[PDB]
Amino acid sequence: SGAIYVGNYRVVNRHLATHNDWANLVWEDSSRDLLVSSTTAQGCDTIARCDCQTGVYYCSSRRKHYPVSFSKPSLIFVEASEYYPARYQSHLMLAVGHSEPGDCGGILRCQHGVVGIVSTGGNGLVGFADVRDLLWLDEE
Ligand SMILES: O=C(NCCc1cocn1)N1CCc2ccccc21
Ligand SMILES: [Zn+2]
Repeated sequence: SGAIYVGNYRVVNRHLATHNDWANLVWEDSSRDLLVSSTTAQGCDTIARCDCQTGVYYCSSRRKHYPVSFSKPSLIFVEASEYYPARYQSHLMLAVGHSEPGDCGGILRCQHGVVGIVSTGGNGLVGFADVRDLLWLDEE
């Protein structure tokens, strides 16, 4: 589990969104596994605006933050899980890093701020959903 809290937005994995998220929906995209809902309180996270390929992510199944090298956001075939059929997921970045289902939502960050959240993984893979192209998270 986990979310990004930037401005009056909450960014979560679409497959983990709650009824309150769907009832206060700003934007969602199944191909990216992302959903954004509105919040009453302002958040403290800042979004990175960059092309970094190194950063650190939080792994809840190890209670640890790990430094990783990750690929640029791309369209990658991901295997069936409880939440999506084997399909192509867009804006996804891969790294070698330990992963399990309850980790979705952990933040990946670089020197500039939050880069994305954990979404896919398996066999020493972990795939993040990028948010650096969503410039509107910084305003309104
Ligand atoms: O179950 C999921 N993610 C579900 C969301 C998803 C995105 O694309 C398809 N399903 N993951 C995330 C971490 C992990 C480690 C080992 C095995 C699976 C998984
Ligand atoms: Zn960066």
